[PDB]
Amino acid sequence: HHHHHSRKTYTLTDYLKNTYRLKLYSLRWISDHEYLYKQENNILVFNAEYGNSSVFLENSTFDEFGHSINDYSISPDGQFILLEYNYVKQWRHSYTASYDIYDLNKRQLITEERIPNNTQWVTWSPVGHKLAYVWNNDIYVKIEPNLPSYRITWTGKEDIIYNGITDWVYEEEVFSAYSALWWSPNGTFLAYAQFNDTEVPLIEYSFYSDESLQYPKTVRVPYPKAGAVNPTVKFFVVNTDSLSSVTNATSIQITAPASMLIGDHYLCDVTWATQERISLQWLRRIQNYSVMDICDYDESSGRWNCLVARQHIEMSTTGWVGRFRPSEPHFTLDGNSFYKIISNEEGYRHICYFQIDKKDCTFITKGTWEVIGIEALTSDYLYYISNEYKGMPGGRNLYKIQLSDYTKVTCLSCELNPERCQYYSVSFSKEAKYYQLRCSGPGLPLYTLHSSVNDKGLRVLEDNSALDKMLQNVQMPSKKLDFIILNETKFWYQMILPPHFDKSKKYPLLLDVYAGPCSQKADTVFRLNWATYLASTENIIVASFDGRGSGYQGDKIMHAINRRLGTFEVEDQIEAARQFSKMGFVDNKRIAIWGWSYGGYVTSMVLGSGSGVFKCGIAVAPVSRWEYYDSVYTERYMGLPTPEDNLDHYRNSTVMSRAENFKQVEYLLIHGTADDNVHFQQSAQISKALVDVGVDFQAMWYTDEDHGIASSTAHQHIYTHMSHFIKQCFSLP
Amino acid sequence: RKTYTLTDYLKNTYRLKLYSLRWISDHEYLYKQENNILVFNAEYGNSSVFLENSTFDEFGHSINDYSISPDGQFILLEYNYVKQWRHSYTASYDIYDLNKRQLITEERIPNNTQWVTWSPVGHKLAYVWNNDIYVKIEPNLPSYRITWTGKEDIIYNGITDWVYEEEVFSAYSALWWSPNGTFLAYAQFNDTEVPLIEYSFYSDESLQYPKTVRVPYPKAGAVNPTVKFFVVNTDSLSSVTNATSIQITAPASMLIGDHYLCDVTWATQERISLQWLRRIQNYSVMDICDYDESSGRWNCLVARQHIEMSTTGWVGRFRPSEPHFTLDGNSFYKIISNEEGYRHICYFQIDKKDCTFITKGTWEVIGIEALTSDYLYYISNEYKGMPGGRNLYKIQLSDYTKVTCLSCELNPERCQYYSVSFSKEAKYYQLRCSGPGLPLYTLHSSVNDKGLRVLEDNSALDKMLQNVQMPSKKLDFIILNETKFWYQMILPPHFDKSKKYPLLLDVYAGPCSQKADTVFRLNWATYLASTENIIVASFDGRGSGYQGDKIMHAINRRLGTFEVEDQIEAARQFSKMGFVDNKRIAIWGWSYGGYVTSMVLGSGSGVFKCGIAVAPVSRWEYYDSVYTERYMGLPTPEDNLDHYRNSTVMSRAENFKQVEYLLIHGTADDNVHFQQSAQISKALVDVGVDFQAMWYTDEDHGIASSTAHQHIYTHMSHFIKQCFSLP
Ligand SMILES: *[C@@H]1O[C@H](CO)[C@@H](O[C@@H]2O[C@H](CO)[C@@H](O[C@H]3O[C@H](CO)[C@@H](O)[C@H](O)[C@@H]3O)[C@H](O)[C@H]2NC(C)=O)[C@H](O)[C@H]1NC(C)=O
Ligand SMILES: *[C@@H]1O[C@H](CO)[C@@H](O[C@@H]2O[C@H](CO)[C@@H](O)[C@H](O)[C@H]2NC(C)=O)[C@H](O)[C@H]1NC(C)=O
Ligand SMILES: *[C@@H]1O[C@H](CO)[C@@H](O[C@@H]2O[C@H](CO)[C@@H](O)[C@H](O)[C@H]2NC(C)=O)[C@H](O)[C@H]1NC(C)=O
Ligand SMILES: *[C@@H]1O[C@H](CO)[C@@H](O[C@@H]2O[C@H](CO)[C@@H](O)[C@H](O)[C@H]2NC(C)=O)[C@H](O)[C@H]1NC(C)=O
Ligand SMILES: *[C@@H]1O[C@H](CO)[C@@H](O[C@@H]2O[C@H](CO)[C@@H](O)[C@H](O)[C@H]2NC(C)=O)[C@H](O)[C@H]1NC(C)=O
Ligand SMILES: *[C@@H]1O[C@H](CO)[C@@H](O[C@@H]2O[C@H](CO)[C@@H](O)[C@H](O)[C@H]2NC(C)=O)[C@H](O)[C@H]1NC(C)=O
Ligand SMILES: *[C@@H]1O[C@H](CO)[C@@H](O)[C@H](O)[C@H]1NC(C)=O
Ligand SMILES: *[C@@H]1O[C@H](CO)[C@@H](O)[C@H](O)[C@H]1NC(C)=O
Ligand SMILES: *[C@@H]1O[C@H](CO)[C@@H](O)[C@H](O)[C@H]1NC(C)=O
Ligand SMILES: *[C@@H]1O[C@H](CO)[C@@H](O)[C@H](O)[C@H]1NC(C)=O
Ligand SMILES: *[C@@H]1O[C@H](CO)[C@@H](O)[C@H](O)[C@H]1NC(C)=O
Ligand SMILES: *[C@@H]1O[C@H](CO)[C@@H](O)[C@H](O)[C@H]1NC(C)=O
Ligand SMILES: *[C@@H]1O[C@H](CO)[C@@H](O)[C@H](O)[C@H]1NC(C)=O
Ligand SMILES: *[C@@H]1O[C@H](CO)[C@@H](O)[C@H](O)[C@H]1NC(C)=O
Ligand SMILES: *[C@@H]1O[C@H](CO)[C@@H](O)[C@H](O)[C@H]1NC(C)=O
Ligand SMILES: *[C@H]1O[C@H](CO)[C@@H](O)[C@H](O)[C@H]1NC(C)=O
Repeated sequence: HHHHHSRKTYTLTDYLKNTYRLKLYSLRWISDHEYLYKQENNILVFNAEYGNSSVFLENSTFDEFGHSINDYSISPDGQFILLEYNYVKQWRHSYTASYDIYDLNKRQLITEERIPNNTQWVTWSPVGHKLAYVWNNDIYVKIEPNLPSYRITWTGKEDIIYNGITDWVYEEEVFSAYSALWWSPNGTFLAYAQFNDTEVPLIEYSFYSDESLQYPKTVRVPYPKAGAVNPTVKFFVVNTDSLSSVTNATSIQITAPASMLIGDHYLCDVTWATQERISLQWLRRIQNYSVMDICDYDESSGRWNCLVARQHIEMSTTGWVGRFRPSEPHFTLDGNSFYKIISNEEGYRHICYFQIDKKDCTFITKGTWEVIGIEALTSDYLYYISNEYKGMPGGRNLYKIQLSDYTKVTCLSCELNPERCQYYSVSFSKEAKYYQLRCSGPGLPLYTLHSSVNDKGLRVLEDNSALDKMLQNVQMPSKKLDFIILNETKFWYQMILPPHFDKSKKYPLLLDVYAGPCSQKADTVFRLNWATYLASTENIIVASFDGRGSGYQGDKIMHAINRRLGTFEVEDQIEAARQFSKMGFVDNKRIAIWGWSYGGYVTSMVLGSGSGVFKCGIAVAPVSRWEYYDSVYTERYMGLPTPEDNLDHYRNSTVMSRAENFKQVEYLLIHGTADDNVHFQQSAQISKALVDVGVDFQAMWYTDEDHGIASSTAHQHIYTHMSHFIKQCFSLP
Repeated sequence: RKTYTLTDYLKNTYRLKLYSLRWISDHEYLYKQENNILVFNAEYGNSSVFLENSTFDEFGHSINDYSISPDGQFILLEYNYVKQWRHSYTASYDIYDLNKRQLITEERIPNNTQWVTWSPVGHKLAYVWNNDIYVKIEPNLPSYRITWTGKEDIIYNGITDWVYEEEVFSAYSALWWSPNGTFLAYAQFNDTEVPLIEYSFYSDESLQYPKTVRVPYPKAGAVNPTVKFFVVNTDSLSSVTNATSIQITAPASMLIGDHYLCDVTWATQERISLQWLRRIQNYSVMDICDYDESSGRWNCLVARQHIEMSTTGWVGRFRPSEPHFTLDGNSFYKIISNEEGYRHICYFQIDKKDCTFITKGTWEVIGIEALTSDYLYYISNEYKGMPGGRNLYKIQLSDYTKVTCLSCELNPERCQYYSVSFSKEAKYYQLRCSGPGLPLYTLHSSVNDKGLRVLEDNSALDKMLQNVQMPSKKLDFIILNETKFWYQMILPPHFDKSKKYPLLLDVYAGPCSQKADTVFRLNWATYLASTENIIVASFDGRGSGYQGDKIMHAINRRLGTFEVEDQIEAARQFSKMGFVDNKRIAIWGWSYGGYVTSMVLGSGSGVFKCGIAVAPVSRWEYYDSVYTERYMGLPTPEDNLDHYRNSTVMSRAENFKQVEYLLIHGTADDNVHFQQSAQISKALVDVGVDFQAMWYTDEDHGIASSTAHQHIYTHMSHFIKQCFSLP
């Protein structure tokens, strides 16, 4: 006799088995009018205008292929499709695979001059159907899918010389991509980077593999830890139109500016401006100085030249440059001008308009909020995402500013669905005629299509009504997004609150932390995660807090932990917990903390602080000492680990030094043994330190799991194990 | 009213006193008073300071050990000790003239020397350095380089590689001086095609990049090291020509395939015996090699070969036994399994195939301890048919039925486990009693076996112990299939059989193991019984040793079967004894014990609530070849692959859903690779089994660093207490 009251909760199995699924609407714009989508495994083509669709590629076309197809890529001219199979993951972005090209107008596979197995990367030219691929660390180009390839580079060498692909650090920390190949807009030129890792030390770890392997494998990866020798980089442009079968290809080198060549530096951004103009952004090893070169092709020479009067410098006196790297430029059509996000005089990131020949740029946006990204640029309008709306740093809306009058700024998403939608991202059609808006919260995700001419909504792509239907009688948690004031500054936090939240009660509280530089953990995003289960089923409040060092709020907050990681950011989580208890609905005896990666570091630093505030905590794949982490990320915030730079603080910010304070708390340390990112080493040293001072704690290694501990079975195992640990700690049955 | 606490165990509050002596002659031995080296006369009981602490104050290094040349004229001082594996280590050495009471500063033994030993007489010195053998005729003269093939991880001269060290010789050294020091026999090991186990060593926090340790280690069925044997005349060395080592080749019976050198024993000045063992360890051969005066060569008559083989298993307990030669070397005694499968002493004449057994019975000779012209002294478990007792016997060589027990009656209530150490010519012997009472060390004269005196009686420990509620020890047997199987129980103080106690089964259970005995111990179990009121039991089932081949060989080729089943059945019996809480039965073990613990927990028996496995083997293909193949044969379709694949803990993953499991393993375990637990953990994760875990960074198989040792026992205590609802 329940009278239809919601009696279900969001349980651990619901999360682990994905009972409640967020529907997505993932599309690929092929033109300015149409996009590809997946229905019941067939590749449909939709017409943005009307919404009429037809089948582009039936789900039976390749059922005789003989292998499982991981992904596909359609040539920009829509004449061929690249089929990806034998996918074998490497790091976060990299992987190898086999490829076959299917000709769409002959409905036939191409059996001649096939792309080799173990190919590291493949990319179509942006127009037409030329192919560039990397194999054995060398670059190859196919002008037509059925013709022999032209070998561009001959120096490729496993673990030493990389042409067209990155090494570990560049992939993970510099580019966020494996690809180091950049086609000119019309395909004439193929720009690439070459990395030399000759003297970069190798991290080595065991890989146990299937139980069949009698002897474990030692994995060895070139990986510069803080202060170690970094890979070097060279940049080249090759004219693909002048490739020859009788002569080797001529790659034209573009050298980094003299102000970079004086020392260690990085190539940090490549952006084509026009068919014959390419911009390159370089960053010094001490990451407070970057130079943007703008280089033009010379018809006579066949060379590329960068004019000093076109160099733009971007520096910082308070920290590093950019959120994680200097922003990318968005060039106007003629390539004589560009827009880009930079910190203004007050430390807020806003869009600056540069003329190619001029040092002084002018700001088209301003205010105490920040521009997240530039999404599209037309002749009349620039579209961007910002967190200006209602001054909520954790909110995201799409705006459009008239290039001819900066006072004319329109918000396109703010008011579409104000109660349901406050976190937007966008996907523009090939020439911005249309755009898809994706709102991730705080209500159920909603995907809509729009024409930009007069920004009316065309239709609802995905509204997650099915999920909405399932959730009706489930006691879901709510989210509170608000701020507290420390030293006259707003600091935002979020709390996942148990259903039927009652201020009169004292809830156990879990602090879910990340808190690295430019992080944001308090936002308007709707999530179905572990926190969802903890709040809904176990009545635990899960809070996150963005303190000093956090992003999207100006350099004053973000740069506060410069050269001093493991200080304010750690101190702030503690102060947040104190604040949370003073609110009156938190049980002081049951406050815990957990985090992954930087978050595991903070968790561990917090637990080893002697603050007495936290009963227990969980660190997953934590950094433990900055010298063990990679050079480009670490040194960005910590400078060099030398007596003449910042060695003292490197040594003062390790978790191992706080070992003794762990006697006051219950600690669960978790790490995957094949973590190529934060090495198991880091946790191995935390554990040895705890053992050395006689502190008891809980541990779990994950055989062959990497930084994401994302294998289906491992993912379920870790959240199960962490759930027991938290329940135990909080005396929950 | 205090109990024996975890801290007591961890901090060694109550220490067992020892009386470690080393004989120097037939009537004197050395002893170390905390601080001091004394010389004792065996006859009178009187000492004088032999080496005063202060002799080396000005040294400037910290001394690990010392070694007196047999003639008594020099003392080797060992320092800068750096442990390698179980027995192997590196160290620096200095030689001090005793009569001139000064350091030798000339032609010093190098730093990083791998092994050094004095000749059995005089003061010649042999050492191994950088995998090469060197000889020093006199402490202060250049050393002669015997071998030139030494090469790290590849060629080992005079020292063993990983597997020979751990599993064959139980020693780092592969050097054997003839009785009067004339000859230096040595083995050479070639590991060229032996695969390497690689694992990470994290080192001090200061190391930025972990180091990868790489060790030549043959896992089951892999390529093995090869071995060569050599003998060098140290009396005809030169300072001008290189020494010439005479090779003794293995017998043709061994040369037809993979084989091992398993025993080297000098019989006389010019006769050496070598035992060889086929890779399939059920066939071994003893060659007896004589020096040929006119040829400079060593010849082994095919007619003097002695074969020892087994039809039911491997040969020997862990390896063929060592022979004990009569003074003339034309005859010898060695322990072999008789026709009923019981290990007894057999008397061989060098020239004849058939030997005669001088002992017999349903009990076993543990070891031959000494032999004189008139008697053979040996240790056995004959006393009262108790396999876990040990007593010293002496057999009259002119009449084998004339057998005197020398220790059975010294103190029957307190002493039932003896070991012995005879003086250089058996004039005297020290008796070491290890239980069931407090260890008792006594000295005796072998002429009439009279007790000269009590060397250490542990009276101090006995007084301290009066204060603490100590647990007791019950040693008994149960009957399974008309056969006796022994078990022990450490029972809590004031034990009351009308009460239901939690029980922890402490298991090892490897082949020839013995966990039920009369030895007195102060260990983790003591604490659990005394403070936590937990019964900790151990059981010796099929596969266990010292009770004959029918029991020991029952697991031949079938590891992970009967020995596992018998631990479960034993637990079932214990619960039927009435004083066990059957909802609180746990099991734990280390190494082979971790394997059995895991196989038991993965058995679905439903008998055990929880368990702890420490450094367990998880699948036999991961373990070393010598130990593994000895019991399992080869992992190939034509041999025993099926059972190798059938006996893994990983295969029993799903059943772990019924128990609480704690898995612990040191990451620098060179013996049972961390790999073994990494595969267990992955298998449990794959079937969605939750369990507890703990890795120990940089710890090896003993997890024996002071802090790690304390930390593991503390962690395990919490787990068992949680499991048994003990706050
Ligand atoms: C340790 O064992 C090693 C391999 O079992 C052994 O190496 C082998 O040595 C021979 C002679 O130096 C090398 O080769 C020669 O003759 C054979 C014909 O039987 C040819 O195949 C070779 O080309 C060459 O002419 C082998 O190459 C070598 N095997 C290897 C290195 O794997 C060592 O000599 C042994 N060490 C000692 C001290 O005995
Ligand atoms: C990769 O980088 C290394 C330097 O880190 C280059 O090695 C130098 O090459 C020159 C010319 O042969 C040698 O004389 C030097 O000894 C090398 N330095 C070393 C090995 O440290 C190497 O040439 C580079 N390769 C490429 C293709 O750029
Ligand atoms: C793509 O861009 C290129 C560069 O702007 C265009 O072409 C000329 O570039 C080629 C390079 O091989 C030179 O050989 C020609 O000489 C260039 N121009 C002159 C005046 O000589 C090319 O036409 C563009 N393609 C498309 C389809 O627009
Ligand atoms: C063994 O090692 C020691 C220590 O390295 C050797 O001696 C040192 O040599 C340096 C000069 O190279 C001196 O400045 C040190 O003072 C020496 N240490 C000491 C304690 O004196 C020693 O000579 C080595 N060789 C042998 C055979 O032991
Ligand atoms: C004693 O034996 C060694 C090793 O066989 C001799 O030395 C090597 O001989 C080669 C030439 O055949 C030299 O190039 C090496 O430098 C020598 N050293 C080593 C460490 O192998 C040594 O000369 C021998 N000589 C005699 C004459 O018996
Ligand atoms: C030594 O052990 C081996 C293997 O356990 C015994 O051999 C047999 O092995 C051969 C070769 O692999 C097989 O073809 C036979 O089928 C096995 N069975 C039998 C009954 O022999 C060998 O007999 C043992 N030697 C001794 C002396 O017992
Ligand atoms: C949508 O209708 C137009 C009108 O003819 C047609 O050209 C187009 O092919 C249709 N869409 C698809 C996806 O085929
Ligand atoms: C790649 O591998 C497959 C199967 O291994 C083989 O049949 C094929 O011919 C190889 N080469 C290419 C280019 O796919
Ligand atoms: C291209 O370059 C490679 C290496 O530099 C060389 O071996 C090859 O001969 C060249 N090919 C031609 C056709 O010159
Ligand atoms: C870059 O950082 C270094 C070290 O903090 C400093 O010496 C230098 O002045 C910085 N550059 C700028 C422009 O602040
Ligand atoms: C100082 O101000 C910052 C914010 O600007 C605030 O987080 C902090 O708590 C104040 N406290 C300290 C401890 O310096
Ligand atoms: C900790 O910081 C102080 C300066 O506040 C520095 O002197 C000390 O050396 C640092 N710790 C380490 C381990 O260097
Ligand atoms: C031992 O005692 C005897 C007394 O008979 C004495 O002659 C001998 O030298 C003593 N020496 C030592 C070192 O005890
Ligand atoms: C040691 O034995 C050998 C027998 O060949 C002999 O030549 C040597 O001299 C012996 N020791 C002596 C006689 O002291
Ligand atoms: C019979 O064999 C042994 C003793 O010989 C015994 O331990 C075992 O439990 C009995 N039965 C079975 C089926 O193993
Ligand atoms: C495991 O053993 C059984 C028989 O005991 C056998 O049938 C099975 O095939 C064995 N393992 C393998 C890998 O074949």
